Amino acid sequence: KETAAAKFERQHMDSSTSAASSSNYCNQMMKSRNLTKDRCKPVNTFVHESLADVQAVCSQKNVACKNGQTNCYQSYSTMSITDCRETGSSKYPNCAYKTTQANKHIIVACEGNPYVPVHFDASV
Ligand SMILES: O=c1ccn([C@@H]2O[C@H](COP(=O)(O)OP(=O)(O)OP(=O)(O)OP(=O)(O)OP(=O)(O)O)[C@@H](O)[C@H]2O)c(=O)[nH]1
Ligand SMILES: O=c1ccn([C@@H]2O[C@H](COP(=O)(O)OP(=O)(O)OP(=O)(O)OP(=O)(O)OP(=O)(O)O)[C@@H](O)[C@H]2O)c(=O)[nH]1
Repeated sequence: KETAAAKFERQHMDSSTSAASSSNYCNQMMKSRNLTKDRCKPVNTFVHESLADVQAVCSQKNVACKNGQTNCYQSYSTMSITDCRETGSSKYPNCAYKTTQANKHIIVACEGNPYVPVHFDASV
């Protein structure tokens, strides 16, 4: 299986790099994190901060989730992130992405005891 918290780490955590510097980043990362296995996941964000810093967002600014649930949290500080967006050239299983780097506040949904990120909602 996979816990929701572990799935969030696989899909959205990349503390190893400070920022997307390779235009290849998303093509490589979407594949290696298994987000192109059964389909090209259309949009996905990787966060370039420590796991502790991202987990800490679960105690920061409570905001509504896009789906209407109330368990979303916005980071007080901007964080370094990389948005990966599927191109038009992209046809599964050769999924192609544009790599966009930005510094933005992240919004995650949190659940559980301990209370940890389980879903990436948005960046603002
Ligand atoms: O920044 C993001 C957003 C999403 N995700 C991931 O993608 C999965 C679906 O998330 P969505 O259900 O939200 O698919 P979207 O395309 O984001 O939303 P729509 O376009 O339908 O409506 P909008 O035009 O309002 O969206 P926008 O213009 O960006 O505000 C989600 O589970 C995350 O893993 C992410 O990692 N980083
Ligand atoms: O606003 C929200 C949204 C969700 N949740 C909860 O957060 C948990 C994981 O949410 P998801 O289970 O839906 O996982 P997501 O990160 O959301 O994005 P996707 O599943 O689309 O990516 P894939 O389906 O492609 O996964 P894969 O192909 O295996 O790599 C779940 O318990 C929700 O109830 C939440 O509390 N507030």
